Amino acid sequence: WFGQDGNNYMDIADLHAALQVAPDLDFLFFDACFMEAVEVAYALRDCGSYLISSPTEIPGPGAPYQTVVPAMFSAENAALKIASCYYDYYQSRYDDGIGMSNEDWTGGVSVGVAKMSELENLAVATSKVLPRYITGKQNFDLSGVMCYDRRTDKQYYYDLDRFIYQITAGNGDYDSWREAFDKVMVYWKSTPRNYSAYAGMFTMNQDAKGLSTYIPRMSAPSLNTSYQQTEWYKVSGWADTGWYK
Amino acid sequence: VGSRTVLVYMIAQNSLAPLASADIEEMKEGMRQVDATSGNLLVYIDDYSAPRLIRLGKDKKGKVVEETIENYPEQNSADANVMKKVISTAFNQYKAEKYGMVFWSHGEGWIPSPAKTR
Ligand SMILES: [Cl-]
Ligand code: NA
Ligand code: NA
Ligand code: NA
Ligand code: NA
Ligand code: NA
Ligand code: NA
Ligand code: NA
Ligand code: NA
Repeated sequence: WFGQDGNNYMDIADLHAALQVAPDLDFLFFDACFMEAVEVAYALRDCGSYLISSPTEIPGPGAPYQTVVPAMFSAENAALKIASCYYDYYQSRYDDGIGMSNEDWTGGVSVGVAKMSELENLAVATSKVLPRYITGKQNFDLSGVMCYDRRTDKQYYYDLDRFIYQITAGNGDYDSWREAFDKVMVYWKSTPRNYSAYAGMFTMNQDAKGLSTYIPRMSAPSLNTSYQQTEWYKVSGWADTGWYK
Repeated sequence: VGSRTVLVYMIAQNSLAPLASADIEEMKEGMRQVDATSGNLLVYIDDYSAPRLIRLGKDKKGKVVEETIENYPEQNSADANVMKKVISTAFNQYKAEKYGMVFWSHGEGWIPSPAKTR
């Protein structure tokens, strides 16, 4: 979901429905947690050109709007300039979380920009992989696959690229898929570590690409069911895996 | 025309409410080095007081000033039709060559709402 108004939270489907009255946007900047997800990118691919957020947690003080606002009004490449501004600010003050606070953020940050128009190609690419390499229903061996979710009782978001790499053992099918994915993330920068309000400073794996994905798990059948409601699920090939078929 | 309109949508009626003010002030500061004749920065802010749609324009002296576009009764800003109304008001009043939108709140990816009715 996105947005919390008291005890209300906007489902992504409802958000998409709302953005239909919006003109086509150059960028959709989510100064909010966990929004750089393939499922959000795909669901909102028709609302704009670029998705800007973090696959993991966003710092409380958020964007340096003293520099981000001018970035938003650039002639062109606003999306890239928004991201680079956001990143450069926190990397300049990065001190591996020493003396971390809202008023002095030394925990760094990670920002990615996704090209929305390539999300359909990515869904096609992914559908060629998932049923073929996920024939059974079983918890995955996810060691080495960057987890953007530092809440060990949730662990919702994993790096999509590293996950596809894992299940294909980086074979020739990965390279094919990787070609399609390379066209999606146009920006991805991160400090060596980020700050989690749940776990503290955590390492951002150097091979992470900045776009998250969900992964089914035996512990959360209700959430596996909920994932069948996403539009990405319907086109990603997950329906034809051993987890859902 | 080179003009651009950006709506910043702040669902701040939460734990981030104390942080909303700083960002808005940072926006004014950033708006200073922005051509306020062609660039339109609109801000919807719903914190611990009544929602309001404003515009961060410059006065005739160049000082960044808040311009009230519409005031709202208290409402769920995480509701689609509420967002629709604000989006409609924002962009229809300020058509431009390019557009952008900022989403300012708590986030949890694709995950369904933790509270549902049936
Ligand atoms: Cl990890
Ligand atoms: Na995410
Ligand atoms: Na800020
Ligand atoms: Na920092
Ligand atoms: Na990794
Ligand atoms: Na692609
Ligand atoms: Na997926
Ligand atoms: Na309010
Ligand atoms: Na409200």
